This record gives sequence, structure tokens and C-alpha cells, in this order.
Amino acid sequence: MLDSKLKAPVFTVRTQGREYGEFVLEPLERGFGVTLGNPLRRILLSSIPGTAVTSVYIEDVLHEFSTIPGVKEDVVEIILNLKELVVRFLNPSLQTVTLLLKAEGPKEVKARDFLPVADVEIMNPDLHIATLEEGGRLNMEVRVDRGVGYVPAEKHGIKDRINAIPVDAVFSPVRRVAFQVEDTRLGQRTDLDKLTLRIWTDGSVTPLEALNQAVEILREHLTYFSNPQ
Amino acid sequence: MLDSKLKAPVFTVRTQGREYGEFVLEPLERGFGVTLGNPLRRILLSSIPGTAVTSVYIEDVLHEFSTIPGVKEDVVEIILNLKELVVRFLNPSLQTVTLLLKAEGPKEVKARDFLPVADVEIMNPDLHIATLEEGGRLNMEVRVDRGVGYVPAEKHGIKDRINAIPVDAVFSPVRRVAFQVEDTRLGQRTDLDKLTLRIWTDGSVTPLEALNQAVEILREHLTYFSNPQ
Amino acid sequence: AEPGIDKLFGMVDSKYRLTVVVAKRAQQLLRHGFKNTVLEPEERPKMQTLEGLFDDPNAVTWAMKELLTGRLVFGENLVPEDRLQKEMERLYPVE
Amino acid sequence: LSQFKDETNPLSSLRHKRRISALGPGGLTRERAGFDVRDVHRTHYGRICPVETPEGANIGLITSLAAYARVDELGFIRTPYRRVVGGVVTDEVVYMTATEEDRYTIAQANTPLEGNRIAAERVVARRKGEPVIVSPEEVEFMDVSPKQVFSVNTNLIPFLEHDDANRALMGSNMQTQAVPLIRAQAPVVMTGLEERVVRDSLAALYAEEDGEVAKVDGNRIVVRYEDGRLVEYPLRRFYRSNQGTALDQRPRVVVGQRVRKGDLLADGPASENGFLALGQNVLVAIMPFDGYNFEDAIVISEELLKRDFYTSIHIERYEIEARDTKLGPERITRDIPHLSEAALRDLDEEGVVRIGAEVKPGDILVGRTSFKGESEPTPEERLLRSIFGEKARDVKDTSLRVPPGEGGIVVRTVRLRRGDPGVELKPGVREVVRVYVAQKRKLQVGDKLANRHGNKGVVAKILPVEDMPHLPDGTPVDVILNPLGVPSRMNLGQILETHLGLAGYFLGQRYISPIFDGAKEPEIKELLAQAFEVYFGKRKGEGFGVDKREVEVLRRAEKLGLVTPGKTPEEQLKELFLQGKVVLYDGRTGEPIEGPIVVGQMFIMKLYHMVEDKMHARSTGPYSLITQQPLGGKAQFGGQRFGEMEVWALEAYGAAHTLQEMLTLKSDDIEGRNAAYEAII
Amino acid sequence: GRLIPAGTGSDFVRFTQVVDQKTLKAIEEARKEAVEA
Amino acid sequence: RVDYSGRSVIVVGPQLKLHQCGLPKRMALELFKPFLLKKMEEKGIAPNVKAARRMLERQRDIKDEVWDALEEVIHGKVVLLNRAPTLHRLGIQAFQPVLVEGQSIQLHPLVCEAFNADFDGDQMAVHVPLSSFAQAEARIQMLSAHNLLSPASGEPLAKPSRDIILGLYYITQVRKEKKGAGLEFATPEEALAAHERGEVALNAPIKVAGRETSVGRLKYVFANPDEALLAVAHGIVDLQDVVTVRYMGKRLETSPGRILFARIVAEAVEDEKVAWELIQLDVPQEKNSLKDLVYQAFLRLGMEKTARLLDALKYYGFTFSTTSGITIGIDDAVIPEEKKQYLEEADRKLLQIEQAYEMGFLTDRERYDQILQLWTETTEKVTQAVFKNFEENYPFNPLYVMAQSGARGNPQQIRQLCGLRGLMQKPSGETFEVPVRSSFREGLTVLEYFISSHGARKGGADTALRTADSGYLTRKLVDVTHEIVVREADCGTTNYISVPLFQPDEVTRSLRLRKRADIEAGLYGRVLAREVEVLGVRLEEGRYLSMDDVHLLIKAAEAGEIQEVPVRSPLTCQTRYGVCQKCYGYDLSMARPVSIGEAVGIVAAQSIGEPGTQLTMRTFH
Ligand SMILES: [Mg+2]
Ligand SMILES: [Zn+2]
Repeated sequence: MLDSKLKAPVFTVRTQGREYGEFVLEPLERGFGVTLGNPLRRILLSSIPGTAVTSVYIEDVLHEFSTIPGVKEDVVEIILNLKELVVRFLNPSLQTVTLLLKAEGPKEVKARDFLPVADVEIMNPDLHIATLEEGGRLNMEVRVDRGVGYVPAEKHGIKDRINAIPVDAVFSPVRRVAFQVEDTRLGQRTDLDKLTLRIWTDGSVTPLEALNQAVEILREHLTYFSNPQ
Repeated sequence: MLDSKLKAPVFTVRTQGREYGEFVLEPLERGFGVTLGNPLRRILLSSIPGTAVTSVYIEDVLHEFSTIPGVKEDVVEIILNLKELVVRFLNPSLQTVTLLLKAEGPKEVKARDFLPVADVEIMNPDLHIATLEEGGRLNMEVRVDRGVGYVPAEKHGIKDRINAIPVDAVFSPVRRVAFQVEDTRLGQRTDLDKLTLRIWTDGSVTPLEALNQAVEILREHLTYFSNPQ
Repeated sequence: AEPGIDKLFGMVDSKYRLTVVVAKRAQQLLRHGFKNTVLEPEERPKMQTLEGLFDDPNAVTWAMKELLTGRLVFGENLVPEDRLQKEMERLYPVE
Repeated sequence: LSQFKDETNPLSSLRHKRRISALGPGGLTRERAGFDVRDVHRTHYGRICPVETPEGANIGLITSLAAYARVDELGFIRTPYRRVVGGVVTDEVVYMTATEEDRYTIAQANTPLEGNRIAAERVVARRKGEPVIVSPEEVEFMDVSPKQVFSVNTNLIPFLEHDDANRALMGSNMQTQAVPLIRAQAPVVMTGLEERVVRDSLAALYAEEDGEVAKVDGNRIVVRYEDGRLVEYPLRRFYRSNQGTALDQRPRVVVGQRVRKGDLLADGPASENGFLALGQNVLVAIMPFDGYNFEDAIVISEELLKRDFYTSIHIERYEIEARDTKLGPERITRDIPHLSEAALRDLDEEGVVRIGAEVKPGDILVGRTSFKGESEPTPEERLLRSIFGEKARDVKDTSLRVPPGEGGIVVRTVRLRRGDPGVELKPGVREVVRVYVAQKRKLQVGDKLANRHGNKGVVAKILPVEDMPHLPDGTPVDVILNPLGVPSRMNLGQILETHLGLAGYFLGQRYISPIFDGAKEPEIKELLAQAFEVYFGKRKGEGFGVDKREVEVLRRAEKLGLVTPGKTPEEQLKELFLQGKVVLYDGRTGEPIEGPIVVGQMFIMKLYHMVEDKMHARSTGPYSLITQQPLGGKAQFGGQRFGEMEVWALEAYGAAHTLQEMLTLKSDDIEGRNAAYEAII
Repeated sequence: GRLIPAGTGSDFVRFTQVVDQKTLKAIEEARKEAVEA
Repeated sequence: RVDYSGRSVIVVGPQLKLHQCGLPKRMALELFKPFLLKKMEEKGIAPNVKAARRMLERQRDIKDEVWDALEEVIHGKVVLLNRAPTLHRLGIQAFQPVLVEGQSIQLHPLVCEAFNADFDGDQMAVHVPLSSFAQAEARIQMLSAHNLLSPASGEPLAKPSRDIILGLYYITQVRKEKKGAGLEFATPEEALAAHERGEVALNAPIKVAGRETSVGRLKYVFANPDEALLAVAHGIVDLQDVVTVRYMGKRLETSPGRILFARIVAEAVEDEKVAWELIQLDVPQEKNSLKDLVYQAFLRLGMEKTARLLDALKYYGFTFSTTSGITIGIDDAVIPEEKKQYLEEADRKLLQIEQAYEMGFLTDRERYDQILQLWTETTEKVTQAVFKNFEENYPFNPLYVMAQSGARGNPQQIRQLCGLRGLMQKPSGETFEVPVRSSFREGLTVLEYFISSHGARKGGADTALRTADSGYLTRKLVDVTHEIVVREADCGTTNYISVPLFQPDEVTRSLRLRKRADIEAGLYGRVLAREVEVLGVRLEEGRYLSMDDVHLLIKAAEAGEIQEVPVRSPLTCQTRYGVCQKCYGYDLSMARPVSIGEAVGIVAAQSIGEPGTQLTMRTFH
């Protein structure tokens, strides 16, 4: 095509990893970049799904407020550290994955000390779980799940092992959205909108993936205007 | 379908003419009515095309602030009345149509006094242009165009006839948009968005038609995210 | 606020009369049975879990809605004290 | 005079440790007299804070002492003062009694000084209680520090200097209600005593002499000094405070580590790193939201809850005794006579509840059994029992259950039988059974947080990070404070903190602005200047410039008068930023908020929930024996008082019956309340 | 604990009554019945 | 202590309507427990009454069907709410519960004024009307939205508070910018053109002191109402800008914002022309302009219709408030340069007084009393200085608009931040010789602080002691006044009082009109004892004089036709225990004649006990 349709939003991308991804789209008539960027941002933060530690089981610990010997970090600190652990499974078949880990003695436990699982990957290997001095026992079972949004430990409640303790759910993969609308120059008319939205991601999903899901949630929503009544 | 998909946006409509039309749609998860209503509004006012008086030429008048004898209404009132005139052409071939009109003597000039044009129709016939007493001269050339949004007479600038005067652009057939997001109650979870956006229209197009156009402009724009670079 | 409150206020000679009337009217609306009302027809009391206010939600909301119409009559001494309860029992059944 | 220690948080106890009350022996000052005693006297200087007194009837009579103020051997609050000889200032400090202080011409510390020299001809001093502009030749003595003027508790306020002494009191008392948060943070801006408060208080655990660390348990740090000796330092893991706040000593030193003599080995209940910490520094936009912050409401960002930011652990001991009745001892067993084993689950050990069990309102914490009626209880109910199924165990279910309001998880239990340890049980008391329970209190809409200045308020809405005010670069604001609450009250110091904070955020630094000598407007506009480069500098390099929005707000900024017309937007925004306000977009619309709005790192603490907090709600319940009026009980809440003032309220209206109700059916009409209930039923 | 002398407890309105036209006709049908033989 | 009660922390319920209030469902449950039990039975949830009870004894056992039940029970019922010190009848209002989740109780913003309640933790109690009668009265005459006008003054209490004004204000105020070259459009046609281009250039603003039209009016002319705001949306005209628009009849030169306000009300109550009649779009809308709006809306349109407008104002005010971007900032408290001069001017003026005393002219005392008037004048000088500054250079200062708007701010308060707070008194009462030169913006130093502290406690202790005496004053006034109640027929004893419109001795003897307010206090809603023919109208005998009538009588006395007014009053009533309709007047909480049976005795006693807390209390005698 040549005149009005060829002059179409040039979708340009700049993605350096799974965490940052810029997205420019440039001739947009008047106050459209805003009309676009804003909803997408709103979607990008509330609707995209992901993973988070939903339950924990220390083998000799019974309640969450327990202090484990040999371990400098109390259960509440550890369960907290786990909240910051980011995992990624590759397919639906993996709804709830239980990661396992046990380290004894003098070593600093990290996220990579978890025994590998076939379709699961830990993007957060060097995260710090704990510091064990000697005669340091640590045998835990941490359940991971795929959901959306924020879910207080009090809302779900886990049922793996009777002595296990639930943890708060931190699901969105998107860390922050940002979109800029700066003018662009086109031959005869100067008033032009240029939308370039920057998306950041924990790594679970990718900026591009996120954005794509986003736009679909919008589209799907625009279809719900079909049957009057 | 029965559970998550049957619980789908019930699109309900209340339209009682071509000018006012309510549109309700509930249940929407969290902060979505806003994510939807806002863009649609932005589109509903800028994007939907229309027709407005872009230029006028009184044959003996030179400036906009002129007072014409025999005519009770000054140029500024008449050019104002013309802004209220709503026309409708049937096809793209009609970009800029010049409507013509001349009435002499004792009659009250109305929009219907304009000589008919093949593909153009005046929906505002009984609108009041002026009151001519006797020896009342009135020969005017009013240019009509099709565009979008609001364009100050100062922004475009007429080039029909050297003594002609520009008029402010009243284009979007939509006169005003309004969307309310009030909570709704669904069984278990109370947090719910309910979007009901009210659209007003000059009559050219209808609220329903407007909205539909709107949603498509959004969709079309969502597709421009296809070819990376 | 609440439906034609002004219209209501205007019907009585005293504010505190509109309170006595409605309250006593709601009383009997329950006692003799609930269909004692004068307005079941085309448009009357409604609620949405299902529209069923047609049976027994708020007595008082009814009393007001009826009083707002011109069917009821509230006097200082309209009908002999004890004899009413007797004839109302006779005519309005599910007690 | 001796009262429950108030350990809501260490600072608190410290204060309650040193507050001077009027009332007492009775010989000194009963409550009758007061207005002459209640006021602040010229001598109260450096001797008693003029701010610490309690809001309320009991005002000016009960008060904590000052910073350096100390009791000479016989109770005369005296205080330190340097010796200035001629126009020369010295360090020899004299702890001067209240009386001798009047004999000399004393000067304030604020006096320009080069070392030992006094620098301005006309410079302030105060003879005896009266401000006097004296010459460098008459300055006999000088004030030690601005600090000695107030109390510890007050000295913790950043720019006390710009805050109305009236609402600074509020600030002082508020910290006394600070609740220890699992995540404790020190203020972005501190005065300087945070450090010594936790040390003089005994919050953190410091190191005696130098040495190295042997073992670092979650329960013990056995350090080994260079002297050839090593000691095990236990750490009060989770201990209950008289008031119910967690006192846990949590390590901060790694295995095999150098230790400075007097260096933090473990942090106290509320210290981050040897520093006093109550509450957390949070980025805050200072504007109006819908109505969510209308008279004194606070709007909070859900994101604050995502992180485990405002969260605090609580603990309460439920007790129950096995009593010896003449009808038969109250057995304490797992046996709960009448209906289900489902309830007995967590009653794991036969009798008591199992540790780590989730106890919700109405679960058996402990079980006991007493006998009822004499041998023959109910003639009618005995029939029913023979009929349906004779399951006769005459003992009654008197068991300590979870009172409405809530419990959490059981973390500790104590069972003291009749008395063989070294415990003396009260007479009649067969045995006691305590049950400590703990719970996490997340920040929620009912809670109340307040900065040190005095801005007090309650969370009205927890907004989705989705739509609250967000800055140009995607970082949104956590809490939205309403401006209007600032003019009436007079504490710009909070607006000064927020500014210095904005800098600290982009400059990744924290500062210490002393009481009256601290930061000064030019220095702060300066740090903001440095900030602009980190905030907008990166923006330049990262690839983009200014928004249509950003320019738009500049348009409504120059028309306002915040930016010098004619300059460039990058130069205009620097100007705008130096003023402390930046451009903010809605978040719920993307459009900008017409006009720059200030934002920044303001420190905000969360306040302790009294037993009142427990939202009471009562249908029907117990009643009093002699006066039969609704009475609060074990499993029912207890009624609210309808007082005179409230009677008249209804009396004023034509509420005839509603008032009768309040006096009959609802409270005293014995036959009334009964036929009332049933009728309703 | 008696009703308030002022308000609805007004002797002016304590005593008031409400009747449906349906019970209006009913009450005088009672009066019509008063006619003996 | 009442059986169906409960209390929790309150929290602002912005969306909530006057009508309702947010009540925690968990609370609704044991509140309306018996009422729920049977509807439980009326639906399959439970077989019976004891069943339903054990079904709810625990928390985890509640099926979500039960909520559905409770919500259904509470359908048209209302509860009463009560704040800490109940001081007047409104200290207890009724509302429709809208069950919500959480601990806190959602309270409407507009009624927050009636109950003195801020959201710093104040907890409100809640009761339940059990008889059908009790509720009848509760929602008919005790619901919130029905009592909008105060029993103390016929002036609204549902007056847009702190934020709503701030908002509704910003939107309606117009702006002015630069007069460089000529402002003469009124006459030349070359003036319209030249200053239209010059404005296009950089010399003439859109808002210029041109007497008939600043080029801002010249450039833009809007046909229909909507047209005006569309241009606004598109970024052509801001709301506060001066433009020209066409309404029902004439070309009205009015800003966008003011035109929108019009619609807000016009819509609130649809009687668009009746909406224009009672509003003044000729000015920014202060709390008073609004207070007046409410009042007349109440008298003309009707009670509930008023309620509507109230929330309508509430909603847009709050909204437009957020967008306006008003915010405090250290740099916003502007210090007038003039301060340095006024200071320095009074500075040397002090040197002279000291130069006078140093000689032996002025007595120990004379000096003192002379220095004090020096400051007391100099201080008041800086105060008109700061304001004039804002007035002429920053019309839209954040700090200042709240103050000039019905919103938060006190002239003597602004003085402590921008200007300076200077004279603080000694312990006794003898003010200090030396003022506090600093402001709050800059470091109130170490000493100036201490100096100011003394006066603090005397005020704090005053509030505590008067706080209980406001209770003192009331008890005593209700002990005497409780029996007084409106019971009547126009008491026939016509003995009346005459309300003066002129005061004798302010200055020895000169007759002058009493204060507007005061006069209103005397004649509002009174019953004329005898007929009075005044400016052309014939006030009828016995007629209740509306505020509008009390406004005519004043204009009349202004003219010189009346010096007193014949009016029936409680002071002269016949009815031994009680007062009659004609003698009391108007003011029920309603602006109509008083309704027979109102407990006037107390209503009075209260209106005088509350304000009492504001009056100073040093020593009784
Ligand atoms: Mg308060
Ligand atoms: Zn009388």
C-alpha cells in the first residue's frame, strides 16, 4: 500500500534481556499515544500472570515464628527471602511445582542449591536463603504456583504438610511501566504523537510477551460490546 | 459456556434517539472499567469524524465584526449560528462542500434556504440563521468540511474568497462523553468494576454507532504492534 | 433521600404525625397479614436477589409508598378504637 | 506511682522510665490545684521539656525530663553550661543548680563561634528567665547544646525548629506508641540521638571488648574476645512485652568476625543497625485524592503491602485454671462432652492445644470440665436424654476458647500443676494453663500511621499500584497526604523533610539535620540540584526528552509563577524541581496533574492498636447481676453506653420510641428484651 | 422509662389512626348491622 | 448500656451518599443477628433458629449465602451513628447501611462537620432501631440527609467542607496576566486587530486588563454551551480562562469553569432555569457562596432535591480538587520583601523610643506600652503585606487559596509561616518585651520557641477546662429548660417584643444599624405581632418572616422607615409549661414553621452549650 495505510505505525523494538524492553510506534494522529499507552500500562500491571512461593516446610519447624538453631536467619526472614525468589516454568502442565532443598553444616544456602526440576528454571540462583554455621540443619520443601496478582497467605492457606506455613503471593511479572508521548515531524503536519512505552519484567515473562498479552486482554474486552440488551 | 466465560460482560444498552445513549457493561475485574472508558472517551471525541462550517463569505462584508443593515443579527452571531448547523454528506468524494444561499427582503432565513446539493443533506433545516426586514441583503457562501475534533478558526485559516472569514471547527458528531465506574456485587468477591459510559451526539451519527467506530479505532491501533524492528 | 418525603410532610398537619401514621401503618401491615396493602397491581415494592420485595422486606417502606398515594386515611378519631382490630382480623387472613 | 512498663517500643519504656509526675504521695500535688504548676516556668529550661506534657485533663502535671537535665545529689534539676571567660568560650562544664543559674548571664549555643571565640557584638543570652541581648564581654556562661533544652523523646524530631511546639508534642507522644515492625528502618533524616537511644535503652546487644565471633546462631552469638576468653550471649528470641509487642534480638554479625568494643552484635526490637527505627521511609506525593484523604485520612498504595513493609507481629496470653469446686474438681482434659471431634483436632496433646496450630475465634484453646445443677439437672431435658440417646457425662464444658476479635498461631504454652517447682499457686487454684498466641498485623484500612511532626491519620483506602499517581519514570508514590492538613496545623518541618527526602531518594543517601542548627534551605535546594541530574540526567542518556504532558504542566506552571518564563523546559524543570515539586501523571488516566506536586521520602510510623481497636458489635449477651444492663463477656461483646448527652440528642429529635427502646427493650426491660428477641425471631 | 411527653409522645399525635377504604366500608357495614329486625 | 450497639474506627466514605454510611458486614452480623436468624429460616440456609445460631457460632462455618441473607435483611432499614461528645441533636444521625468489608465504618464527608469528627482515630458508635415505629421515626425525621439546616442558625450545616470548596473554587476563578502595551479594545477596530496580533506575539496576554474584552475574549467565541468545554478538552482554553459564551438568551462573558459549575447544579437538580436563578457565577465559589447555594436550594427546590446537589457538589469538588494539583511546598509560603522594610522600619522606630527613655522623658511604663503598640501595628502591617502579595502577584498560591477559600487557613496562622509571629506573653500575662522575629518557614530559633511555649499551655489547659464546662453550661441549661416543649394552638396572648435595628453607645450617642448577622438573629423566622407597611410591601400580621423578609426590613431601616419590629417571642408566651407555634417561629431543623411537639427546651439548651466550648475561661466570677 502507498499513502494513508503505508504511513502506518512503525512498530520498533529494543529488548536486551527478559527484564527491559522499549517499544516505539510512531505516526499516531492526535492524542493517541496517550489513548494507547495508558490502558496498556493499566493492563500491564494488573492483568499479566506469573509465579510465587505459596508454601514452605521446614522439617523440624512447626510455626512461622520459629527460630532454627545453627541458622542465623529466623523462619520469618527466610520465608521472606523466598518471596523474592523468581522461578519460571515452561508449560501449563506445570501448575504447582514443589522445589526441594537440604544443606548441612558450614555453607551459605542459595537458591541454586535447590535440586533441579525438568521443566522448571530458577532465574534467581544467587539469592540468599540462609547462613548455616555447623551442625546446621536445613531441609525444606517450598511450593511454587502460577497465578495472578496479590494473594495474602491468609487468603489461600496451604495444605502440603500439616506443619507447613503459607506465604504471601507476589504474582505480576511486570515490575514497572512507563510511556512517553513526544512529538514527531511528518512532512506537512507537525502535530504528531509518538508512543514509546518501556516495560520492565522480573524475568518470568518478557516485555514483548507481556505487551502482547496486554493488547489481547484489551481486544478481548472490546469484543464484549457485542450483544445488546 | 457456564463458569468464567458465561460470567461475561453483559452489554446493556439504553438509547432513546440519535443523541443520547447509555452503555452499561459489568463485571469487569479490577480497575478495568476505567482502563476501558477512558480510552474510548478519548477516541469518542478526537477520532470519530464529522462535518462543521469551516468558512463564510457575506458578499458585501469584509471583517467578522461587521454589522449588516436590514439584518438584525450581526456577523458574529450568524457565524456563530452556522457552527450549530449540522450537515451530512454520503461519500468520501465529498471532502469540502460549499453550500450557497441568498434571501432578500422580509423573510426569516433558515438552514433550508440553502440551495440543495446532490450528495449533501441538511439535518438542521429549521435552524435560525437570520431575520431580514426589507431591502435586506444576504448572499453568503458557507464552506463545509469533514474532519475530526476541534479546530480553532485561527489554526486552519480559509482561502475561499479574500473577504471570507474562518469559523471554529465543530467536527466530532459526539458532543460529550461521560463514564462512571461504580462497584457491583458478585457472590463471593465484592471488588468489581461496572462501566457505564454515556455518549451524546449531534444526530449525524448515533451513540451506538460512535462507540462501535471508537472500539474499532482502538482495535486497529492494537494491531499496529505486529512487525518488530 | 427517601421518596417524596416533602410530599409526605405536606400531607400532615404535623411532622410528628407523618411518623405516627407510617409507624402504625407498618405495624398492621405485618399483624393482619402483609397483603393488607392497597397497591399490589402494576407497580409496587421491589428488591433484587430476585424481585421479591413483593412479600415481606421492609414494612415501613410500604406504608410510606401507600401513604404517598391517596388511598389511606389518617384521622384523630376515625374508627372506634377496639372495633377495628376485630373487623381487620375478619377480612385479612394469614396472620 | 509505680505502673506497668509501657514497652510498645523501647523509646517508650525509656520515656516512662524517666517521666516526672506531679500527682503522688498526696503531700506534694493532688489534682485540685494546677494552673500555676501546669504551666512552663522560666526555670524549666534544660531541666524539663516544655513539649512532653500529655494532652488532656492531666496536662502539665505529668512530664518527662530534658536531654542533659540531671538531678544534682538533691533533686534540683540542674544542667550543663560551658564557661566563657571574657569573650572566650570553654569546655569546663558546670552542672549548675537551678538557683545559681540565675546569678549568671548565660548565652545560647547558636552564637557564631570559631573555636574559643565569640563572634558577634550584639548576641543573645538570658539572665534569669528573661531573653537579653548581651555583649561578648558580659557572656559569663554558654549553653551546652540545643539538645539539653528538650527531652530525648522530643530530640528525635528532625526539624523541630519549624514545628509548632503544640503539635510537636504530638510527635513526641506518638513515638511512644510506635509498634516494632518486622522490617524496621531508621529515618531518612535523623536528629542524632537515634544511636544513643537504643544504646542507653537496652534494645540492641553490644560487644564488651574487642575480639572475634565464634558462633552465630539464630539464638546465640558466642563471641570470643582477644583476652583468651569467650562468652555465649543468648538472644531473647520472641518474648512477650508487657503490652504485647515483639522483642526479638536478631543477629547482625557473621561467623568469625572482628568486633569493635561496643559494636552491635544483634539489633534490638526496633533497630535497623544500631539506629532507632520505628516505621519506614516511604515515597509520598502530597496532594488531594478523591476524598480518600479528606480531613485527616491517608491513602495508601497496595504496593506497600506487597512488600512486607508495614507489618508487625503481636502476642497474647490466654490463661485458664482448673478449679477445685465442692461439686467436683474441674478436670482438664481433651474430653469435650457434647458434640464433635473435628474441634478436638488441634487439641493434640490430650487437654492443651498443639503448638503451631492455627486457632481462629471460637476454637478450643484448652479444655476443662466442671459439674452442673445438683445431682438432678433438668427434669424435662433428662427425658430428652433418655429418649434420643442417653449419653450421660454430667460434666460441663467450661473451656478457654478464642474470644471474638482474633488469635493467630500458638507459639508457647505453660502448664503449672498444683505447685512442685518453686511456684506458689493461689488457694482453690488447682492448676493454671497459659497459652501465648502470636499474629501478623498487616497494614490495613483500620490502622493509623503518623510522621514525627504530628500529622496523624488513618488509612482510608488501599489503592492498586495500577492507578495511583505515578512519576514520569514509572516509579509511583506509596502514600498520598492531603495538603489542607498542613496550613491549619503549623508544622512546615514535614514539608521540609519531604524535600530533603526527594534528594535522598535520587542521591541514595540519608542525612542528619540537627534540632535547630541542621539543614538550611540553600543546602537543601543544592542537594535537589544534584538530584535533578540523577533523575533527569539518566533520562537524557537513556534516550528520551520531555513529554507533551511535561510541557503542558510547565504551561500551567509559568502561568502560575513557579518557572521563569522564557527558559527551556529542561532548565524550567530544574527550577521546578529545586522547589521540591515534580510533574506527576494520574495513573488512572495517564494525563498529567495540572501543576507540579511535591513528593519525597517522608518517614512515617504505624501506631499501636489499643484493645479498643477491636471493633465491638453486640446483639444480645450477658447482663449484670444487680443492675441488669448488657455486660461484656467471654464470648459476647458487651454494650455501648447511652449517656445523657446522647439522650438529649434523641430527645431533641422527635425520636420518642427510639429513646424508649434504648431505655427499655435494649437495656433494662427484663421481660422486654426477651419478648423483644423472640418477636424479632 | 415512660414515653417522652414531647415528640411523638405528643398528646396531639399519640392517638392517630389509619384505615384503608376497604376497612372503611367494613366498619360501617358493622353499623348497618346495628339495625334490629 | 444498650443491647444492640457497637463501635469501631471511622473512615471517610467519599463515594458514599449522604443517605448511607459504610458498615462492616462482620458487625452487621451480630448487630442484626436475630433479624438474620429468621431470614435464614425463611430460606434453605438453615432448618431453624437454634440451627442458624450454631451455624454462625464459628467464623469458618459461614456459607456466602448468609451474607446474601443479611444484606437482604438490612434492605431498607437504617442505623444510628454517634460520635464522642454528643453536643447537639445532630450528634446522632441515621443512615442506610451499605455492608462492607473490613474493620472501619465508612462515614460521609459532609456530615463530618455535624459530628465534630476528623479521621485521626475518632471512633463512632452505632445503634439499631428495633420497633417498626423506632425505625419509622429514625429514617423519617432522624436520617442525615433530612436535617441539612442547623437548629442554631437557619444557615446550612451540609456546607461543602475543606476539600470540596478548594475544588469547586479553583475551577471557577478567572485569571489576569500582563499589561505591557495599550488595554483600549473598547473603542478602536485597529485595537481589536493590533492587540489580537500583539497577543499572538508575546506582548498582550489572553487575560489582560482591557476593560471590555481582553484579547482572550476576542480570539474565542463559543456558540453552544458544550462547545466551550470541548475546546478546553482539546487544550485550547483552560477552565480558569476568560472567554465568551451563549446561553438561553444573551452573550455572557464568563470562563469555562464557571460555565461548567452551572451545569453541575443545573444537572444536580433538573430545573435548569431555577438553577441559574439561585447561583452567582460572577465569582469564585467560596464556602459562603456555596452555603448560600445550599440554603436557597433548600427553600426553593425541596429537601431531598437539595441532598442531591449536596453530593453533586461533593463529587465534583473532590474530583476537580485532585486534578488542580494544589499542593503545599516550602517555596509556596511566600515571604513579602516588604517584611524586611517593615521590620527595619519598626526596628529604628524602637531605637528612638530607647533614645527617649535613655534621656528621662518616658516613664518605665510609657516605654513598655509604647514599644508594644509599635509591634502590634508593625505585625498587623506585615499581615496585610503578605496577603496583598498573594492578592496581586500569586492569585493561585497553594497556601493562600485554601485560606481565601472556605477551606483550611487562618489569617493569623499564615502570619506564622510567611510573615512572623512575634509577641508571646510571659507566664503571668505580661507580654514579653522582645518579639519572636522568626517565621515558621525559617528556623524559629531556640529561644523564641520557649517564649511562645508559655502561651501554649494556657490555651491547652483552657481547652480542657472549658471542654468540661461546655458540659457544665449545658446540664444547667437543660435542667431548667427540659420541660419547655411546643404544645399549642396560636397562644392568644399578644404581648410582643420589639427588636431594635439600631445601637446607641459604641461611640457616646449615635444611632446605627445593628450588625447584619445580629439582626438576622433577632428577626429570622419570627412571627410578626402587628402588621408593618415598609418599603412598598405590606408585611401581614402573624406572617413568618423569611430570611428574605429580614433582608427587606434591613434595607428599609437603611432607608429610614423602621427602627423596631413587632414580633411574637417566647419571652412573652402564655402557655405555662410550653411555647406555641407563633411565638417560637420557623427553625425546626427545617426552615418551615416550627412543628408542634418539638423539644425546643433542649434544642435551645444545646445550641448554647456547644459554642460555649469556644469561649475563653480564666475564672468564672
Ligand atoms: Mg481526632
Ligand atoms: Zn405563645
